[PDB]
Amino acid sequence: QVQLQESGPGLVKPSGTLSLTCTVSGGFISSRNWWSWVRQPPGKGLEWIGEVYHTGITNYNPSLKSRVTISVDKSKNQFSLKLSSVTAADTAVYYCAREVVGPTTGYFDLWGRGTLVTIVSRRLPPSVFPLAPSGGTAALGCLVKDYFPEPVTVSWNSGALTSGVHTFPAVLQSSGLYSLSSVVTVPSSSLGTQTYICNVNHKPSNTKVDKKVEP
Amino acid sequence: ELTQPPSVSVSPGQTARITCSGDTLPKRSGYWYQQKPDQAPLLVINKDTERPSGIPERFSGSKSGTTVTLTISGVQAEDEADYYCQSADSSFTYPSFGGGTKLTVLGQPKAAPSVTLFPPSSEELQANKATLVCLISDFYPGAVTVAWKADSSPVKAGVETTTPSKQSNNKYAASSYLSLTPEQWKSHRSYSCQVTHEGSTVEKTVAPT
Ligand SMILES: CCC(=O)N(c1ccccc1)C1CCN(CCc2ccccc2)CC1
Repeated sequence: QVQLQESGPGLVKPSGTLSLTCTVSGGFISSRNWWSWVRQPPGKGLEWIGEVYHTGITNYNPSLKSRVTISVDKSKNQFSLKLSSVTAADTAVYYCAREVVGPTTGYFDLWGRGTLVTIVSRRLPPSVFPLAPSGGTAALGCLVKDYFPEPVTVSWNSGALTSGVHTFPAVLQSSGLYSLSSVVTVPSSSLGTQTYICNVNHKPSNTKVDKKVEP
Repeated sequence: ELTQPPSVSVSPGQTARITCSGDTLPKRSGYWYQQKPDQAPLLVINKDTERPSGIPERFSGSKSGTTVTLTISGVQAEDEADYYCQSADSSFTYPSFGGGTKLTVLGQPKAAPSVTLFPPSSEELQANKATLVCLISDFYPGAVTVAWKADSSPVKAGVETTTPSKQSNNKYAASSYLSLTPEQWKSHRSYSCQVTHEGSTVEKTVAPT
């Protein structure tokens, strides 16, 4: 089966150019299908950007048409998107997708996983504070305080610790800044001897911290 | 333009109907996608009425001229998702999408919240700041009230609380943050987070080390 995978920078400066590439595997760019980009701002609906045929013929959303370039590269089996003069309205998850196009109708039959691209203007790096943790179970965590914009990712022990992890939705404070907490529930018995590290990454401000959480 | 309702809610086992209306549907047909959080859309109904082979039999589609309908019989909790209808414009130049319909599945069992309360970290206090963090999880329905106390007196200023949000296991989570000066923190004997849910309260207390 054909698979699609987006790649490219997740952060763009205002007025800069968003650049993404879709690697097609399992099948050829050359085919009866058209190739396309669709985006979805967080919490909003789907918006089609445009489509390209393997020969290079393009067709774009007329509300974007002045800023969009879609290209195909059969030697690498890829098709690409450039979106110029970006603003905050371009922050979105970008999907590549395969279209089935007949003489009178079309639809989408295959989608990439989607990649978030954020247009970063103002930004603020968070502080990361440990939330230190008897019998029973124990809660410990990390507070990621006062960052902008979203998002932050949190993992624990480099992704090795998954069970019992709950990273809470961020709060938007009256300050206009975000905070969030990530908590893991562990056996009280593992505390004396298991090391717990929360891996925080706020890419808009290049804040990448691995914070040890100790009693 | 395609028009679909922003929300539909159904009880488990009932039949959900989501309509999509637009003048292009007769010639350009309608296609339905299901989309769950952090996932790409998935085609569930092709060309008005066709069900793709991997899609459960309870999904079906119908057409009624300038309306098309997605019907889910015997709705399950797993069907809660956004649903998009899609067509094309009258000149067959571009796709059109509806705004999406959130399907909510009602009738989950009530569940009382768990509450964890953390004091300020030593690192924060050294930065001349103090935050108490009250984390509230695994409750249903998705309404809670949080009250903070300094000793036993109510604290109102410096409070930030999220609106409850649905977790992966279909129960809700919320969090509440109390900002203090380190002088406030050390002066009182303790602070407490009181979480009220459907008339029952759970309280947690913390104190300076
Ligand atoms: C003779 C030219 C022609 O036929 N076209 C065209 C027009 C302008 C510029 C390049 C090509 C078509 C326009 C429509 N797209 C499909 C739109 C779509 C996609 C996904 C779901 C629904 C609809 C296919 C190519």
